Amino acid sequence: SFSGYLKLTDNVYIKNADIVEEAKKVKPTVVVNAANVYLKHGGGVAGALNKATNNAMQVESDDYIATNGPLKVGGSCVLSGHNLAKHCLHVVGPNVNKGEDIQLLKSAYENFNQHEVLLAPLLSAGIFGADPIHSLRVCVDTVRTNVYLAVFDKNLYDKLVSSFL
Ligand SMILES: Cc1c(NS(C)(=O)=O)c(=O)n(-c2ccccc2)n1C
Repeated sequence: SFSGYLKLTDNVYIKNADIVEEAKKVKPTVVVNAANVYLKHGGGVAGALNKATNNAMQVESDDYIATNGPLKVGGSCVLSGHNLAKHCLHVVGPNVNKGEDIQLLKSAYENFNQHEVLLAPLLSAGIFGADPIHSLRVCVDTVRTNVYLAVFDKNLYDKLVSSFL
């Protein structure tokens, strides 16, 4: 199972870890991807998860978009986890660098409540431009299921833990 996580609340845990390396090690039922509406996994967590699947995640995602059209900002879809997890929950948090409504971050985290346990990144953090401290706050106040957060940056991990209310 998950190891080396710091407990933040009854259901939220956090670790300074590369989510691809965590997924390969644990092979969770659900790994969350920090997706965009087009499921174009170019950079950040999405690019790293896709590269770990040898681009199979992108091929599957392009078929999904060809059939269904784009996701909504705040929305999600369940696809295969390939070699990383049983499933990948592609969740679209607002990209504040694209002027998307940060209030949609709570809607994005609500998708996690449809799964008993997830390995996840902080939504809208990193290249999505939101304040990661705010993202962790929204996570703990929204998600009721068991979420294991993998925060790649050590310095951000320390700041998140030391400032956690
Ligand atoms: C690598 C990285 C982030 N991704 S993460 C959540 O995997 O550590 C993240 O959110 N960043 C950041 C740090 C300070 C303030 C705002 C954002 N950094 C630099």
